[PDB]
Amino acid sequence: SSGRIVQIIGAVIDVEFPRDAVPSIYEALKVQGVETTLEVQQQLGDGVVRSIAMGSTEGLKRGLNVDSTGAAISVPVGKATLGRIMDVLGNPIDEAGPIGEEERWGIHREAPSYADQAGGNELLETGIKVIDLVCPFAKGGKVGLFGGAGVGKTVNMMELIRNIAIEHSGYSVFAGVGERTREGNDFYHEMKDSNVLDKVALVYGQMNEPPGNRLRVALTGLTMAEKFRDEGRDVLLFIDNIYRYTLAGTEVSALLGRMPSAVGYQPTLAEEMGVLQERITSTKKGSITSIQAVYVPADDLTDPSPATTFAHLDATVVLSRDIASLGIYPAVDPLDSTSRQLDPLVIGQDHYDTARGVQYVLQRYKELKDIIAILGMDELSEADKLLVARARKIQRFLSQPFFVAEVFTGSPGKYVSLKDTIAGFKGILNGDYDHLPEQAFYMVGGIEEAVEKAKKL
Amino acid sequence: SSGRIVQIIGAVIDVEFPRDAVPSIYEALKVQGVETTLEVQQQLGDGVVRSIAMGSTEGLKRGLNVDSTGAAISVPVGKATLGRIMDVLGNPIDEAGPIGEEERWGIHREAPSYADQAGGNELLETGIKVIDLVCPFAKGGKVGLFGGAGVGKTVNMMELIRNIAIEHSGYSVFAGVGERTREGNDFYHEMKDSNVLDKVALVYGQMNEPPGNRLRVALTGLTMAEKFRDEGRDVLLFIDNIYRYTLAGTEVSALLGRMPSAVGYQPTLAEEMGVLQERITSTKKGSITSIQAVYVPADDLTDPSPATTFAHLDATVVLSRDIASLGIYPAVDPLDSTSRQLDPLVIGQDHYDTARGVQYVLQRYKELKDIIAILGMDELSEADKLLVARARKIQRFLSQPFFVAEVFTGSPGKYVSLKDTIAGFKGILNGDYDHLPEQAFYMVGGIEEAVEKAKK
Amino acid sequence: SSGRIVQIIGAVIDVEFPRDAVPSIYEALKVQGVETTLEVQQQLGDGVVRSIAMGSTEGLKRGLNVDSTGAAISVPVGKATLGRIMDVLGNPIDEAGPIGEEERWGIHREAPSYADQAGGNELLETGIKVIDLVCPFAKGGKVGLFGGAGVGKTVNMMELIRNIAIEHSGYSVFAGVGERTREGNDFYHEMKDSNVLDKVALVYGQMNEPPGNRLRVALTGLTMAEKFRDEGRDVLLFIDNIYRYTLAGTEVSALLGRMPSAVGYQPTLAEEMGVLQERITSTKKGSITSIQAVYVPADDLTDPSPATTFAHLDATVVLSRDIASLGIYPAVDPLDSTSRQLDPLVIGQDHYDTARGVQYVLQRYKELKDIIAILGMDELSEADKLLVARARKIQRFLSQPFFVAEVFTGSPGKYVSLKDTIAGFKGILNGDYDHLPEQAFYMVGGIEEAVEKAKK
Amino acid sequence: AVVENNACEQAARMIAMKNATDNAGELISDLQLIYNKARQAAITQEISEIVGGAAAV
Amino acid sequence: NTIVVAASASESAALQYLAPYSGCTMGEYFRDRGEDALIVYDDLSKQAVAYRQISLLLRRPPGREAYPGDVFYL
Ligand SMILES: Nc1ncnc2c1ncn2[C@@H]1O[C@H](COP(=O)(O)OP(=O)(O)O)[C@@H](O)[C@H]1O
Ligand SMILES: Nc1ncnc2c1ncn2[C@@H]1O[C@H](COP(=O)(O)OP(=O)(O)O)[C@@H](O)[C@H]1O
Ligand SMILES: Nc1ncnc2c1ncn2[C@@H]1O[C@H](COP(=O)(O)OP(=O)(O)O)[C@@H](O)[C@H]1O
Ligand SMILES: [Mg+2]
Ligand SMILES: [Mg+2]
Repeated sequence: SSGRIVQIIGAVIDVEFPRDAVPSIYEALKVQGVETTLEVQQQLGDGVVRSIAMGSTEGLKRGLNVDSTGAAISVPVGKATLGRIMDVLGNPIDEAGPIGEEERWGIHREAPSYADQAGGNELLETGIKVIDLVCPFAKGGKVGLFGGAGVGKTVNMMELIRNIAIEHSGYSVFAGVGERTREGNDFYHEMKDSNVLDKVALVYGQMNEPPGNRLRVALTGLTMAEKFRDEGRDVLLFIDNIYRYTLAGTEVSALLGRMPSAVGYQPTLAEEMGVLQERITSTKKGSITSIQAVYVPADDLTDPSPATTFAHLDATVVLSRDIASLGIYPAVDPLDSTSRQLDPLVIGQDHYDTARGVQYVLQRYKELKDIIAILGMDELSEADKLLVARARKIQRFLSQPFFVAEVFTGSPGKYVSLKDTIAGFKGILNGDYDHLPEQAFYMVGGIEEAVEKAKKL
Repeated sequence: SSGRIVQIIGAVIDVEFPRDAVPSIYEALKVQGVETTLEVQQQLGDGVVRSIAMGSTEGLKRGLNVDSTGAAISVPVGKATLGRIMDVLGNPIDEAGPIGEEERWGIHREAPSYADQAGGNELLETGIKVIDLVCPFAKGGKVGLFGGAGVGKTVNMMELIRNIAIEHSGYSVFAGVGERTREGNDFYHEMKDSNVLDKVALVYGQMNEPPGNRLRVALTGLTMAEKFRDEGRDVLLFIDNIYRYTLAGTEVSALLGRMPSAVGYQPTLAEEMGVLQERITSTKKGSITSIQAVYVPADDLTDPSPATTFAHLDATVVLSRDIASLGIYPAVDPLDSTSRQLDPLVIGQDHYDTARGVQYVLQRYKELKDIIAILGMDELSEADKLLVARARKIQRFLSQPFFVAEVFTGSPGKYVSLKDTIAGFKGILNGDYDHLPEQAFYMVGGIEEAVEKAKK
Repeated sequence: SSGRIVQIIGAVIDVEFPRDAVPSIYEALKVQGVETTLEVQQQLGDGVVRSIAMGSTEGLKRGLNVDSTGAAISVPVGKATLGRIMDVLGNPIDEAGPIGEEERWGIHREAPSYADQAGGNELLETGIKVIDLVCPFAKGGKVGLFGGAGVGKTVNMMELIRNIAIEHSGYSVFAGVGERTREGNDFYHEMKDSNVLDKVALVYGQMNEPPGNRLRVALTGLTMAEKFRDEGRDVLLFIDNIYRYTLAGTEVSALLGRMPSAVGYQPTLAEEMGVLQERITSTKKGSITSIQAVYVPADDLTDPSPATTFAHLDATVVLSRDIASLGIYPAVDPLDSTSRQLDPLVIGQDHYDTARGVQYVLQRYKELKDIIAILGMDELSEADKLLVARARKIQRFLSQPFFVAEVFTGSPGKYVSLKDTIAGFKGILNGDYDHLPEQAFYMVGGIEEAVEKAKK
Repeated sequence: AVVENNACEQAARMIAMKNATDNAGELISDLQLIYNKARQAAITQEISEIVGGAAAV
Repeated sequence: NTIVVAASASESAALQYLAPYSGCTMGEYFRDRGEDALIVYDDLSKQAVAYRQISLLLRRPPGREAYPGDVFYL
């Protein structure tokens, strides 16, 4: 039997049902005559449910009849989703007609079991020098790209989509969660021009949409990636802002009758994070390689939302505001970014000693910077002068021109192999380039290009 | 008709009326026995209004009969307010009889419209060197004097009253909002002794009063200034602490049933500031020049009450506890004080270039404080050493002895013209006085008095 | 008449009573059939009291009958508490049978009145030379105790217990607020092996107990110390941490739903400190002197918990690792320990001149030790070398053998009177004992024992 | 005279670096008082936001 | 060439909250007919203060610096 709307306060709508026909938690509801869907969050007692709209609340009144669907929000799955743009409800928001799917899946699911887990250690080359040096990725692993506003998370994600997903033989799912409509249109025309769009399913919920869309659009994209993983395939999954799933959960939270926790957050922060993050993992049936960029509020890594995201990932890449402010891009902080595949039994001994030597020289120069800022360069010893010069060359050689950033630099992009990176950083560490100026290593690529640039200064 | 008191919590009283006789918002009410005036804020429903008393509430009980007056709080206006001291309700408090007014005005009215606004950039010379240099004033403009506790705000206003009184021939309104009763008695006896009392109207609601009086006394002083402006005159309005209007709106805010905003303030903070500050302007009928002292809580300029106050003003003078702890009065931070009259199409290129060069030298002196504190002046470069020397001479020459500060020191006060200030700071910036010691630049009027003080 | 449990939320239990038999504030209640005690905090109305359980609430239901005792929590007092371990309810937690007391007292009472204050500034002799010279204790006074672990805190406490029991015919009460169970068993066996267990009554409120137990355990130990004071004696009261008493007040105030104050603390912080500290005084019958160890949160002395605690303290004793690494026991820093009794109106001119002379010679030795460290012994003059020799003699004469440390030193312990301490340190400061070697001044009693040590 | 002036230069450098260490410690003590004030104000502001959020629900 | 839309300091906080959307609609007339427009919002912080006042007086529950939870959506 149908209910009626009794209260509309913001995005939160209360519906009264008869007592024998109360809808379950996470049941989808259809408002009669207006094209809006409600998702049940709470059962308040006396027949009343509290829900969040999956559309705008401008055409809603009290007294409107609401029907129950008897199930959760179901989205299309299969290879009919490839080449299409869908919203949170699975409706097409391109103009290419209807999706001819053969199966629909609900967006709410259990995590896989402990016995279902399977973890490999196969190396995944990226072609970015600092990422191949200090944070090596894993096939079927999980990658975070932490960083504040404007430090390069989207440009780094586009470079990883260019250097991984174009030559990938399997399928991909991109999930735009609470981000810019301009970037979503830009990416759709970039995959359409490169003839890559037929392997990639796009799911979009932008930042101007109601908080219910931004709250479930990552579950919609993960449901299509779960169908591709449980078919036995190797799946890629890219989420440009997993933080927007959290922040929309902020926006409804005290209107749902929750007292606030510390730094204004919801009290269910870690549990809502763990329910989404524990389904992304690779199983014994198939593999999911996931790349998620995580927004860091006001560059504070001790803010509770990135600090809860840090434990869920295998490879963490942290972007610094300070390094991007020195004009150095990709702007990865090489002392704050670690990986589980930084092991001598995984990458070899030589790669591990090159990466720890780079980190030791940079951590030493971090302690010598204010000393040169107060007294000057001449007041140190000789090994300090040699280490500060080798460290400034290490900090310029960590930079790289990108193919997706040629609209920002003006210079063409470079692909650098792992062995070129290890040989170049070993050649700077061994003092085989102590005669070159520090400006020769800035925005070049391989170590041979630094030698060619030093003759033009 | 008559209502009955149903609730008394502090300064806030709920009165139940019959349902066809509920009084409007901002209507004055009178308790039948004690003659306490109440002013209606809210209509809660059920016949009950929530009001704020204009006086003490000790001795009041539930069940007292309350009459409505049918109008707002109305104060006397016109020629009869001059020479006289009144409180918030317009009653005289100077023991000099009744006010013989011919009309009364309500204290709540709207701002004048956008089409009635008047533009003007005609300069007002103050005689104070730092004020005429880095944040110059205009006639018909608005002045804030920001500062923390005991840094000078009142001394500067008394000097600005004394020097702005030289070339002004119209009337003045002085409103004491939440300050010292002894300061009101001193200013009244000073104006009565020097025979300028018959041009100035005085309204006082001081720190000893209940918060309804402190909440509404600046509206009364502004209503008297609005009557003088709408007669086509040029009037001066002085308000000692406008922060004390705002803090009175803190003290009744939770008693009016409001949820608190950040750091415990009222949620209607910017609207109460805007409804007060948008009536102070000059119109096309007449002009108001206003000087307001603005308190900064715990010396924090990012506290929300001064930070909302900053955009309502034409000229902003920020005082500093560190500059006064160096012994420099009138203690103005020259890098934090701005005005919209510091513009080359208003004051000319020479005065603007001297002010920008003074601010450049003081900013580069401010950037060297930690390296001068750790390693000393000796490890600077030579142009840096010359700029620190000229910066300390600029910092000493920005101080000035005041006529109202003659009781504190015994040194006589100085009036400096604008031309001598531009010529003296230009002569310091060009290098004409690099042979003078820096303590000869301290507490003099002109640069010529620094020349005579150097030969001593 | 009895009541019924209507609500169990955590340790907070609401019990409904009939309307003519509502029990008082701080009354002890007993749950029928269970070993659970409740303490009434608030009266909510309609017969319902809100209370804090003095144990675990696992297994309690609504509907259980609750009896009222008619009084507050009553503990055994007198000579039978000596040598025994007790909890907050006065029940024994050693396995040694019942306490055979003759009297039980309730733990809530007022401070002694204005006419009951003893007057004067009479000193409590401890017998320890560095304490009776540098930071002297008052009868009725309060001692903050600072330092970490492993520098001799427990040995100083047992020596104060032995000295107040044998030489002054008084008793001691230990109250462990937030006692770790491992360290309480260790402290009990250390006091059995040093023969000082029968001189002190032990009350523990352990860490795994709910915070009302840790709030009221100092009041229990202070009640036993008050009975010992009312037999005409001079009592020591040891509080293991005063910050855990403050934090137990924070936790109990957070469980009752009070609105918190600045930096997270309870809004009754100064009042709950003052109810405990104003009962520790000197009266006309006897005195209680307290030694309380203080933790400082985040090394911040301007935090509200040490700022409320330091307003009640009369002396501080600072324990140092660098004095204990030199072999000098007890490891009291003579420069960092302070006292309000170190004042020539309080202790006379002679004691003050000797203590300030010792403190000047040790401060001058502290800076000359860095001079010898930077440039060597050849930089110093003949007067600097003479002060270094006298200062090492002063620094070794501050050490003293203890009666409870005879396993450690291998010597008999010594009790030194205050007269012998002032005469000995005056004899070193006047140069009367420059012919002795410095190693004669180590681990003796008076100056005559150093004189007979320098013949061997 | 040149060698004795070099020894006087090193003694003046000793006095100047001891003075620089002491003035650095003075600035550290002032900044530590400012840090403890900011830590107490941050805890008080966060508790006022939690209490005002909990009273409205 | 310029439309000026004003919601000054003594006006109601509802008009101060609705002024950027009204000026945006006036700018979007030119966008919807194939022409180009430029808009300045000279204080969005003061619009957030006005919406914070409307949200606190409607007794909606607050968050960080007593701002409502939907203010990013604003
Ligand atoms: N690799 C890069 N090379 C050049 N400019 C870059 C690079 N990465 C970022 N930038 C600059 O910084 C801006 C912000 O990068 P973006 O990826 O949008 O940040 P985020 O997603 O972290 O907010 C870019 O639009 C560009 O102007
Ligand atoms: N120009 C000045 N010359 C000398 N002393 C001054 C001057 N201005 C302020 N002071 C000193 O500072 C005190 C406080 O000044 P006041 O104007 O009352 O401060 P505020 O209004 O900021 O509370 C004065 O009483 C005086 O001691
Ligand atoms: N008076 C003393 N004489 C000699 N040694 C002592 C004396 N007091 C303490 N010590 C040494 O210091 C150590 C720590 O003492 P203790 O009081 O047990 O500190 P804590 O109780 O904090 O562990 C002891 O083991 C002992 O060896
Ligand atoms: Mg981005
Ligand atoms: Mg003043």
